[PDB]
Amino acid sequence: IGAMSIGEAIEEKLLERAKMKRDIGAIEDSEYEEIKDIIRDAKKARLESR
Amino acid sequence: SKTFAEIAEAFLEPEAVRIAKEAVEEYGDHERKIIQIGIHFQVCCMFCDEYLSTNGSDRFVLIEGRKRGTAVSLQNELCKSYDLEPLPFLCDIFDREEKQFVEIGITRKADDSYFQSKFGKLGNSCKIFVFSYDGRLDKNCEGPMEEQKLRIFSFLATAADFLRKENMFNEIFLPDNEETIIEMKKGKTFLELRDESVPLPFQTYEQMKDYCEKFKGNPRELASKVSQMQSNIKLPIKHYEQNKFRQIRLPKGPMAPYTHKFLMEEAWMFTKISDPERSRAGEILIDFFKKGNLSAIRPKDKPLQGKYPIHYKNLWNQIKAAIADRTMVINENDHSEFLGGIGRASKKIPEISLTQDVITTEGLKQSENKLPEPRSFPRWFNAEWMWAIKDSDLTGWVPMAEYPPADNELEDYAEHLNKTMEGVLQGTNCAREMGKCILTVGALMTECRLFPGKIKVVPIYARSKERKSMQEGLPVPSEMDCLFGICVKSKSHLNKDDGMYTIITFEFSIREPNLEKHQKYTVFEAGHTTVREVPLYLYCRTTALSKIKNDWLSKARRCFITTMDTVETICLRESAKAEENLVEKTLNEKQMWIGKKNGELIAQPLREALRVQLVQQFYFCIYNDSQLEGFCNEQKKILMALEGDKKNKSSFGFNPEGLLEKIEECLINNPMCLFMAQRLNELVIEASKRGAKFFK
Amino acid sequence: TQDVITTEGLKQSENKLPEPRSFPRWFNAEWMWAIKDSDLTGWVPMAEYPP
Amino acid sequence: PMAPYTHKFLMEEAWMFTKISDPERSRAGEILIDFFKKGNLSAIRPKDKP
Amino acid sequence: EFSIREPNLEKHQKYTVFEAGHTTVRMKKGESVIGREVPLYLYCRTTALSK
Amino acid sequence: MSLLLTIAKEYKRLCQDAKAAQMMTVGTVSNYTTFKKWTTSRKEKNPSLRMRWAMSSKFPIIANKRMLEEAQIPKEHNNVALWEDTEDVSKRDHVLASASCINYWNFCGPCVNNSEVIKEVYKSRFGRLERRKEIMWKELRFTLVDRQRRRVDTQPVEQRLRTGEIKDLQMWTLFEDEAPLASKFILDNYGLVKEMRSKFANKPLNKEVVAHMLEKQFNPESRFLPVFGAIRPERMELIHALGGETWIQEANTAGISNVDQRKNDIRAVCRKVCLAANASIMNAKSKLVEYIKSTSMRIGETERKLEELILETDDVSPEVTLCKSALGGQLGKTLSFGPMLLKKISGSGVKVKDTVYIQGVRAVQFEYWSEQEEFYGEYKSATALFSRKERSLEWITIGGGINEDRKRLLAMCMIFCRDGDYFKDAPATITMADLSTKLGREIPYQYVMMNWIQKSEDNLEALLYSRGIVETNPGKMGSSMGIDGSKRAIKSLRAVTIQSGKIDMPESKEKIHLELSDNLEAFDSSGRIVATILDLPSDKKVTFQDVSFQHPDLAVLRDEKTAITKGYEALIKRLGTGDNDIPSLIAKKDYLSLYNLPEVKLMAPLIRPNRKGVYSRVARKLVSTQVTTGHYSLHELIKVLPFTYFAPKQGMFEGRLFFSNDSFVEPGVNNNVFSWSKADSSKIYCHGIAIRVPLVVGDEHMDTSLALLEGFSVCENDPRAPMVTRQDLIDVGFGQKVRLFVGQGSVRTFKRTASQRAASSDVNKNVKKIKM
RNA sequence: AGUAGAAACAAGGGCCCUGC
Repeated sequence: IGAMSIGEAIEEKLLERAKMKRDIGAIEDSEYEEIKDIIRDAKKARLESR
Repeated sequence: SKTFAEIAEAFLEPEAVRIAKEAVEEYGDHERKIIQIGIHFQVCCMFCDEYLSTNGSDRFVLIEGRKRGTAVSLQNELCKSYDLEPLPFLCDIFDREEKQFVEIGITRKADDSYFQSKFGKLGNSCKIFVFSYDGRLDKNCEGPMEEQKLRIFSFLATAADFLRKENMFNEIFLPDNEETIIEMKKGKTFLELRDESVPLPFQTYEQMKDYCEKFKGNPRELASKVSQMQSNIKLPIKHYEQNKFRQIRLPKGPMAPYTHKFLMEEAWMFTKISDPERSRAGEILIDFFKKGNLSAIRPKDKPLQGKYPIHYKNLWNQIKAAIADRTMVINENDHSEFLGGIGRASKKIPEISLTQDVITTEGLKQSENKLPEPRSFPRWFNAEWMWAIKDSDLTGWVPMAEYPPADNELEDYAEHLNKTMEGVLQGTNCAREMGKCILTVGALMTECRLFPGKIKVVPIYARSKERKSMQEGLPVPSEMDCLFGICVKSKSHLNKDDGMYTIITFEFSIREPNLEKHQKYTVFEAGHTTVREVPLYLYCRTTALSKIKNDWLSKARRCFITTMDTVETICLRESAKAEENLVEKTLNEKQMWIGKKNGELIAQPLREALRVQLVQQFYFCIYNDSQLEGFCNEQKKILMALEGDKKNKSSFGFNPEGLLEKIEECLINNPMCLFMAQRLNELVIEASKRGAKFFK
Repeated sequence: TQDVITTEGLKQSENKLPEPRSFPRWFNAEWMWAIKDSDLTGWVPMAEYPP
Repeated sequence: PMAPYTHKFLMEEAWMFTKISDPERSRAGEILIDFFKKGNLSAIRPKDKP
Repeated sequence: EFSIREPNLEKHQKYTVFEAGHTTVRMKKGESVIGREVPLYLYCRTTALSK
Repeated sequence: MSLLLTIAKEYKRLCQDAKAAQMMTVGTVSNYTTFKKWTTSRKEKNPSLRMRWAMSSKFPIIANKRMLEEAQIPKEHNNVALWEDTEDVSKRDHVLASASCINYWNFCGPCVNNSEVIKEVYKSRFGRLERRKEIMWKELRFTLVDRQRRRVDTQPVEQRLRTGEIKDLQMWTLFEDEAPLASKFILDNYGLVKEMRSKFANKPLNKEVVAHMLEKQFNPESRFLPVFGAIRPERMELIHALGGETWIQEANTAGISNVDQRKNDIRAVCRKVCLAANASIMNAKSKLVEYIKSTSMRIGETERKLEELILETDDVSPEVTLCKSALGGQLGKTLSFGPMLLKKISGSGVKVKDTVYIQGVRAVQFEYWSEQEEFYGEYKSATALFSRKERSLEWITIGGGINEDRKRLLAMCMIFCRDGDYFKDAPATITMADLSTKLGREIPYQYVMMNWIQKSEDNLEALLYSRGIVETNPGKMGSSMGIDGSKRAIKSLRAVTIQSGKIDMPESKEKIHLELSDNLEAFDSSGRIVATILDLPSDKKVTFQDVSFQHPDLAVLRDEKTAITKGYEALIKRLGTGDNDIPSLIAKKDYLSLYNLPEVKLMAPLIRPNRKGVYSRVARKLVSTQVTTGHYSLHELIKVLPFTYFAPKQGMFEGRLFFSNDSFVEPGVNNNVFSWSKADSSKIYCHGIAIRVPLVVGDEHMDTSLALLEGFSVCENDPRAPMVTRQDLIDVGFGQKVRLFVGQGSVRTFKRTASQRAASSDVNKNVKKIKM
């Protein structure tokens, strides 16, 4: 339930988990930045198709 | 659930529910609006919060919960007392430290539209606050106190979650000012139809609706129509005692022949001892082949009866050859192809390629379904029933699982009774026939699954254990593999249920045939076998099965469950009426009628009458068809009449001749139905010596 | 009666015997503990002493 | 198998709560009630699985 | 009965045992008394007697 | 890790498509549910047939591929196949396999470290097993059995909850990061959540399975069954092995599962508060609601609020009914007239007035119903099916088992129907004094006759005589009832029939919303009364264990212990949010400002005056020691603070800190005056009363975000505030804002400021200010 | 051939695939 669509919810949760891990867990800034770039590109493609 | 009030009571205070309920009753609006109002009301309430002013007096004064007239009275009173200008519309709350009314709004849409409409409606006269269930705020003045905002937004968050969870967070339950009229979108075509489907006297749905919405009861015309209908009917009522039942009329013609796939009374078997290493069927069929008896057989070209003897002879030779090569397969030649019906499936001819000349060339009339033809009472059935009641010199024919442990007397009782009954039944002949069906059909089912499109060879066998003598002699009696014949399948491509795969049956016997009973078979004189020397015959035929018959025959241990049920019920019923264990007594003493001999009745203890019921259940499993279905469905009416006769309950019926006709309609060429019909006639005859309602 | 007996399978109630057991490997510890001296004292009462 | 413990009470594995002795309440029925008052017994709440 | 010594399966066979919270033990410390918490066990058993 | 990046790449590839983008863009998240149905839909008619026909194949099962490679499960172990590289048509990421492969795994496959967690996942069924082992069977006997049909519960269950209260509980125990806003059920039942959480944390588990099993652990399975003997969930769970229509497997099953004891305790408490509130004359309604909400009780290990148990129970008794009515709880359609129970089957009617003369001429109004109605009726071990017609008992049938019960049931039915001449001309024994108004409260003539019967047995005999007596016709000898309650006689009562075999309790899965008056008599959309205060026992004394009537009227303690307790309550209420409260001071390490609180200043008069200096030294020491470092126990400062008000001095500290009434607290050990436990860390027990500590800060013991939820609240959304996770949520400052993701597809803004007010008062008060 | 009932089976799709 909620007010977000599916794409919005997915994106937001992925960014949150990326931070949650990079803060303490086994993740590097390089990996974090790569993940964030992938996600912003995915959002652009989703919103651009139509 | 079950009402919007009950739903709203989930997240509101029951008080606000009662308030909003009285309000909707006042305005007479759709009660699905109990929810919005309660929510709105509670917000206003928790906005007051029992705050106080500099003068130690209340700061806010609610006016929403009040009636409309009272609300207008207080609004004007306050506009006058504090010397304020009267407003055109009503408001929700009024404060004193600032002396200006305040209006509260709520909405779900994340846009200012609701606040724009309200601000246009009221300009800048008073303070307006519209909150959103998703955390937004629009106003025309300074923000409220902090605590007010926190409490309100928190409440609205909980409410939104609840509603979204109940699927009620929609325009329907939370509409704006405009979208408060929900209605079925009556189109154009649908209205055109509804005014056309009306009963006769009316011609437009409006007239029918007005006639039904205002209908008043007139009991007298109703009673008049009821009586009139009661006179032009003349329902017959027939007490059976006065109108007795004729006998049932079985059909006429030749006798119904043997129908079960395997032989039961005329079957002869070759036995050997079983070794655990070689246990599959395809192996047992070879072990029996090495000792040499199976190869001594050699029928001759002159059959005692039947048709197509050459095909059967060649097929038997190929069967022996295939067994000798240790590969249970047969090739597709002219003989096997003819007996297995390989290529005799119709050929298709599309109509798009059809013409009148084609039809006239070869007549293509509609297929004339040729329903079955009748038969007569079978005279060989009673012999089978008496043969399947006696012991068989061996036991353990039907495999069974183990007994679990036991902890209370109940389970001891259960184990004990179950052991006695199973020991009685496992020794009969009906049991060996059940075991034969179980194992042979299991083998055929596996083959049909693995090797379709290939003619195979499957034995007809069973496994048993020789009986237990006293401790004297050789102890630990041995096991036994028995072989009654050979079976052959033919390309069982069961692409779809209810399909059919023909099989062929070569069986061994030592009893010559009868034209009436063994009509379908093609018997041959094979040779000799021991016991001294005695002749041997080879019964051969062709038949079919399907997925369903396979599945049901393999599950042929249900007969035990039903039989045990009947017996145990009798015993416990007799034991309870006396409050004592009368189970062994009831099994050894209570006598049950079995049949007639020399015109007298016969009876025997329950312990020995079980076998009749067991055989009845097995035959139900074997000969079941639609005919037997309909018959067993129509005989209950007669038995209920009989019981009413036994207890002096003056039965009656509306049309008994029709019942007898329905019964006799389903009597055709089915040995079990014909047999049971003759026996039902005899039952009512034998009881007529003791009861009425039956004619001779 | 005889039928009741045959029905209930009555018999003479078999008598059980105590199973034999091994040597205890906790007795010495109990003895040792018992010999020690307790923090509190005066547990058992006794009478008085005449003249 | 080894011979198990047999005496009625426990000797070595025992334990005892104590309190001051009052000559006016020197009876079993009274001693027990007093021990219960200070609330050390009511606190004894055995868990389900032994 | 109450105890502060967990059981062993062999010596304690007739006993059903539980763990009833904790308790306290008191011991000297210089010129004062102190307390150290420990667990507590409850030993349950049935038995007969006579006159 | 790498998996996270893989999920990101997968989402990108999926968004590159065109249709997938549209479907992931339109609508809200709820669509997921819909999409979950349009896929993988395929059924079969006769699964038995297809199982025997499917297992006959070579590779009839599917299985994962990567899991098999990782486990190093070979193929063709000993000339027997185990699987083959292929792709099932539906999954496309599974590979065909054979049944033998399963056995291979079970015998020489990969082993998990431990699996005793299973005993917790399936607690209900191991509970069945354990209860069974403690049964002592007995002989088996044969006879006919009188099995009555009725609705019962078959699952022994502790803390039966609703469904909305489980769907959330399944989140805070298993999927906590995806948890929604904290609901009232969570904040109240904290220890319960902590308990269910301690077992299923840091364990290898399949969570869908665990979640379903939790639903089963909290469900009383209600069934409409034939039943005989006592009614207890422990028996109903194994009824199949206790008796049928013709046999009975005797066995004693009395001492197991302790269910009905809790229910009888609840009813005793309800009767207590109902009578107490009845003591009033003008506010019994508000008095009763207040007494209810101001009470708590223990259930097994957990502490529950009374009003929460009452809205969960299903005891159809005239006491539970009233309470459930005050609290606005819906309930079933079961009546009650004194000790008996009633339920209407059919018929209708409406009130009508009539009068009777008590002594000589004294007109007294009593009502009756003007129509015919049919009723099931139930007294102890006796059932009846009767009919009333316009102030008359038309007919009645009985199926009980005792003479005494038969007579009493018949008598209470006659009264319930106003049948007889007594309702036409009352007896001389009754007078205007016995009429009514113990203290002003009238009594309808019905209950008057009721108590007149319960007073003396001879009144009951006379009332039965009020029913016509006649000579037993032939044949009916067996179905007749004398005055003694004998199954047959030569002269029997009129229009009465007996029989062996109870009557089947009717059934209806209906609910009704009733209300009540200022005299505590509930009504149901009609003039019928379903419950009252005259139909329950007069009085009795009972000692309740593990109960908390933290309300003045319901208290027996003296002013001293009450003063101490109220001081502790006030001192805890300062545990909220905002500066000047103890959490902020601890955060700032201002251990000095605590000594100067006003609350300690109000408790100061209670300290032992002759040693207030010594305690002060010790008390301050502990506090500073705990605050300077950060390793503190929130339940210990709240205990010792009241002593830090005075100035330190010198002396010998024995180890205890005494108040002025010879009641002490000891710093470190729980005692009668101040107790708490790590199991339920949200309670403080003072003199038995319980005190709820708010959930604003979490010390070393409390170990999750569960302990912070009463400190946050929602506010107008602000895009400027930062966005954080649920774990960094502890590092915000009191009064700050932060955005956060909630549940699924939802973002909000929270502010670390609490609001202790509720909606109950803000609604009730403003309402009462409208009835003027 | 045969089966079964009030109509269907006695392979079906593209040399290969399969059995709701």
